[PDB]
Amino acid sequence: IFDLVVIGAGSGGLEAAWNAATLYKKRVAVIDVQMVHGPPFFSALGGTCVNVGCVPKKLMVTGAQYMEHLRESAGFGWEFDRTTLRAEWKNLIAVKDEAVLNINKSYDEMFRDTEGLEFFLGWGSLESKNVVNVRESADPASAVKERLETEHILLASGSWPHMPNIPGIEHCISSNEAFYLPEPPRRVLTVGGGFISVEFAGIFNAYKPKDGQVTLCYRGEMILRGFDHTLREELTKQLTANGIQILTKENPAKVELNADGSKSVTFESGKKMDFDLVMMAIGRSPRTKDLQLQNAGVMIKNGGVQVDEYSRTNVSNIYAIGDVTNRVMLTPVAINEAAALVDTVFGTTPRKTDHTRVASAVFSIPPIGTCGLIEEVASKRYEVVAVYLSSFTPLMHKVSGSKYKTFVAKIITNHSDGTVLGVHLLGDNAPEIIQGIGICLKLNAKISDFYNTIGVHPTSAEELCSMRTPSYYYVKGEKMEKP
Amino acid sequence: KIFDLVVIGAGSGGLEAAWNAATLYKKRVAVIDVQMVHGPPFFSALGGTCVNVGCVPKKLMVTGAQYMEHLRESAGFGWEFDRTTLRAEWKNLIAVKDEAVLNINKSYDEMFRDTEGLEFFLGWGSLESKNVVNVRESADPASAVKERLETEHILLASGSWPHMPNIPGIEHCISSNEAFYLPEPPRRVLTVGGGFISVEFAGIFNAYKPKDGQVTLCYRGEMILRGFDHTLREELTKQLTANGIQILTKENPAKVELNADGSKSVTFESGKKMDFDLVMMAIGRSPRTKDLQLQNAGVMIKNGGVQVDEYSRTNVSNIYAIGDVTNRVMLTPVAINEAAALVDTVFGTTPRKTDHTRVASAVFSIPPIGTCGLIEEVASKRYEVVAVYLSSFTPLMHKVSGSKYKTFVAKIITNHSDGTVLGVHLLGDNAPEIIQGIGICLKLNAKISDFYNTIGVHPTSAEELCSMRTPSYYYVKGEKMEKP
Ligand SMILES: Cc1cc2nc3c(=O)[nH]c(=O)nc-3n(C[C@H](O)[C@H](O)[C@H](O)COP(=O)(O)OP(=O)(O)OC[C@H]3O[C@@H](n4cnc5c(N)ncnc54)[C@H](O)[C@@H]3O)c2cc1C
Ligand SMILES: Cc1cc2nc3c(=O)[nH]c(=O)nc-3n(C[C@H](O)[C@H](O)[C@H](O)COP(=O)(O)OP(=O)(O)OC[C@H]3O[C@@H](n4cnc5c(N)ncnc54)[C@H](O)[C@@H]3O)c2cc1C
Ligand SMILES: *CCN(CCCl)CCC[C@H](C)/N=c1/c2ccc(Cl)cc2[nH]c2ccc(OC)cc12
Ligand SMILES: *CCN(CCCl)CCC[C@H](C)/N=c1/c2ccc(Cl)cc2[nH]c2ccc(OC)cc12
Ligand SMILES: *CCN(CC*)CCC[C@H](C)/N=c1\c2ccc(Cl)cc2[nH]c2ccc(OC)cc12
Ligand SMILES: *CCN(CC*)CCC[C@H](C)/N=c1\c2ccc(Cl)cc2[nH]c2ccc(OC)cc12
Repeated sequence: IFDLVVIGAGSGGLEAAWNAATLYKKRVAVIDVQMVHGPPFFSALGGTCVNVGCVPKKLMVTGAQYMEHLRESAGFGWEFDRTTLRAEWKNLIAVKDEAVLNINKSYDEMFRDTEGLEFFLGWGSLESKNVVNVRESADPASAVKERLETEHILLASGSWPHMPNIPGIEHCISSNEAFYLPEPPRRVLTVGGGFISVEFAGIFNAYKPKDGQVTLCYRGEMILRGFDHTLREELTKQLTANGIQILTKENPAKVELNADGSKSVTFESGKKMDFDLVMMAIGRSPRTKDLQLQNAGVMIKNGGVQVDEYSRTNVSNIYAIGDVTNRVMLTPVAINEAAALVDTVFGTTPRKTDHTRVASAVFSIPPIGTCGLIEEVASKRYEVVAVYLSSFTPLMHKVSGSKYKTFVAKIITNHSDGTVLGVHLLGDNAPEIIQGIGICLKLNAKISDFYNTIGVHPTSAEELCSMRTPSYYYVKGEKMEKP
Repeated sequence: KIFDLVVIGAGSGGLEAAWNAATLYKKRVAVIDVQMVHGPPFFSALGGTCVNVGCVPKKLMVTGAQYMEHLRESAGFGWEFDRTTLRAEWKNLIAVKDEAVLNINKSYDEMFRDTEGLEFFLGWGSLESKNVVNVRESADPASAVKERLETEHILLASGSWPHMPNIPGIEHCISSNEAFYLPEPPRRVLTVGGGFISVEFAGIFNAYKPKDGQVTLCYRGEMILRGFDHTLREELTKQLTANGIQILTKENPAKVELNADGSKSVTFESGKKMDFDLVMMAIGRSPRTKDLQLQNAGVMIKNGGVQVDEYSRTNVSNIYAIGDVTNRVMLTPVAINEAAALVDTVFGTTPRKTDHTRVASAVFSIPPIGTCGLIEEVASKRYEVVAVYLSSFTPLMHKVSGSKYKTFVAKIITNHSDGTVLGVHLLGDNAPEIIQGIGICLKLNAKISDFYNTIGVHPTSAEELCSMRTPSYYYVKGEKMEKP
């Protein structure tokens, strides 16, 4: 009774549905647990990107950024009664919710006006390799409310925050709750070295009350593992200078709820500290358990649904795309996988996604933009690697008072042929700059293609077109220099 | 010939050429300029237009003008303060602008000291013969020689200057030069010109204008920004308008009179009459050739500028010309490039020229514009089949910031026959930054599919560029077609 059934109406899911019903005229059934955003399930029609990810965080970071402009405006002749300055977390949340709602709504209207596309509210799971059930709850015992029969099934259940098993985790929240806080914490602790943690620390630091304080902790050596070491270093000094406290090598042992309502946190090191909020952002895991995978023999690899380059599971006719497959957890990748999938299944040509050289950003303050390999991986796959590095304080920061705001541009190449392996930036507008550069690496651009390009002046980006001599090299993993 | 090279002008092209000749080629270089530090009376100095009355100062100033937007839009995200206490101190802006510029002028001087084979000469430069350059105390060829320089090669890099039209009253008007030194922001100002200088300054004035100030922009043609994509010209016009700037198209000043209160009365050919406290003319720049005494060497002048060939050579051996003076592409980076190419061509093993095609550039208007390649109108005349891909949207933040008129426009033009990208034009915040990597793309002969097969960075405005798959319309032998 259905060609395709997607479990999850997220970015991948919707993309796969839409495409199937429009370019292939297939009867598509789509399942999600909520129509509009917010608790109790947080996610809804639209997925993480829409309800508790990309969209709302960008609105908030944009909000958090105003603290910089309002401070920096002074250096260019802008005055006002700074003592009357206050941030209304409630407004932020209020507008955030309207915006999200309008999108949940817009999505609903979509199913209406689209033929062959039907939406089904409830939890979905596999009965058999061709039977998908919509129940009223995550409990496989709860009441079936629909029994869908189909030839093809696509899994797109996304991921979910991972809460560690430490005593008192019940006193902490994940990123989900954070988008609904009724008031901004005075003292907040964000746990995690990753983007989510970093981004939120930026947000909380801006809308924090009078003697508020944001503390970020990580179990490792320095934040943002997996990113260029120069950015991790620079980002830490900048976040620090903005008044954010970063604890490295610290890992929460237990959280206890004091009488005033505060939370006492005890770190394995023995340190004790109080906080009004404890946000855990240590990881996201594919949401597989509730799918009853066993009822069809679909394999699971590292918590996620195993697939092959074509997004196919081990059971013909059962495909998986997105966060659920644990490859690259970025919205655009999901959307891209879905389209490739759909073509490969109901079209004339099989097509897969290129998970390499994907540009991405971190919306911290200041932000980061990146594409390709970090040196440390590069020197392991190539014998001769050249590193081009640039660091400078943009003019505007010279005059805005934010002298600590250094812009960092780093280019990494395979010295044998000039090919560009990775470009990493730190500084205002980075996310925006990295995009075309993403196209550059798909075109196998080489360093000379950059420096032979005429710069746009004056801009930060033009730095990328003026790096001609490497600062250092890696010869079979060893660091060398030119005498 | 006590000098290998003599550069007249210490701007972007000249400095780059000087530096490269003395450092990579160990040549004795002489460089001349009329002032060491910015400001009146000559405005330009060591550093050139980019440093003293161009790129640098205009970016600082536009940067300042943007705060008006952020200050207004902050309200949308929960930022409150006593808006009635809000004021702009033009004098502060000018104060920090001067310190920044001064520091660079100083950094430049120091460079001449620490660099061997590089010598700086203060004064007006001119040719005596094809191998003799004179430094005089004034622009007048009669003034006192203060130095006689013999050399084997001469580089002309005098740049351009504002062009004041010969209309009655021009003496009551000013140019972009004086604008950087205004002691007070005009209450009613009129900027004359449709170009970038006029548009960029309109936004500056509009942000630091007093209480019931008013900025008026007039252009004699149909719509601002001639030479740029029609969609951007239209959009930009609505957006400037919605911010309180008044734009008069099809108006052409006839005369300016100085009233007794000190205001300036402006009479347009059309007969209209309006009063202003400031009249800024920004109708163009001309290569500075007259004071060089080109005749003493036979160097040819084409359209107001020094004639040169692809290798930047004049008609007289050993006399080269790079930069604004040659009237090709008046951008800082183009000048810098021509100089390096020139220097390699003359004192190096290999001849090299600059590619004046596909050069990215921007207009620091509010919002700004970023562009690269051909505009449809020119495309449809060189190619039989042209596809125009067009996107328009109000970014998320502008939905919530209260600036709903700030639409983002992305436009991609291609040669439909093979998919090659001919031009990319953007309008919206951060466009200038977005266009750069895009400039690299067209140097690599990218094609529309290379864009859309790229995974986007989300969420950002730039990502739109990677998601335009179907053309909105085409140009078939200049006619506009569409798919039924
Ligand atoms: C705080 C945060 C910020 C982020 N910011 C960015 C960013 O700036 N840029 C970026 O590229 N990425 C960002 N991401 C990641 C990006 O959102 C994800 O990579 C992407 O949404 C994954 O999409 P998906 O379709 O695979 O999953 P989803 O959008 O996660 O969709 C999964 C859907 O499945 C539903 N579902 C679950 N199981 C069932 C079931 N059994 N029955 C019915 N429905 C079910 C869920 O309710 C959900 O709606 C962010 C993520 C987070 C958490
Ligand atoms: C208001 C404004 C804004 C601009 N903004 C930008 C921008 O944002 N981006 C961009 O790319 N471009 C911009 N430009 C243009 C850019 O500044 C020029 O294209 C570039 O400076 C030209 O460099 P040049 O070396 O050829 O000229 P210059 O820097 O103009 O050098 C000419 C020098 O020669 C000296 N000179 C003149 N004749 C003599 C003589 N006879 N003897 C001795 N010395 C002499 C002068 O004093 C001057 O310092 C802008 C221009 C203006 C006017
Ligand atoms: C997470 C934010 N979105 C990205 C740009 Cl819309 C959602 C992506 C999912 C998928 C691409 N959805 C859409 C939608 C969904 C719903 C409506 Cl009402 C309109 C949409 N328009 C889209 C336009 C272009 C897309 O390609 C990236 C995707 C769209
Ligand atoms: C107009 C703004 N500048 C561009 C980047 Cl510095 C001036 C460009 C002119 C020429 C390229 N000059 C320089 C200088 C000049 C003086 C000093 Cl003290 C340092 C410079 N450093 C440069 C570094 C890199 C350049 O390549 C674009 C140019 C430089
Ligand atoms: C009433 C009709 N609309 C709702 C208001 C339906 C929404 C249609 C838009 C066009 N949706 C999508 C897309 C449009 C255009 C392109 Cl090129 C791609 C595209 N992809 C998706 C993918 C998923 C999806 O689900 C919401 C919608 C669209
Ligand atoms: C005391 C030594 N310095 C002054 C403080 C001299 C300035 C040297 C810098 C490096 N100047 C220039 C350049 C540096 C590096 C590169 Cl790769 C290029 C380069 N080009 C130019 C061109 C012109 C110029 O004149 C000011 C300087 C530099």
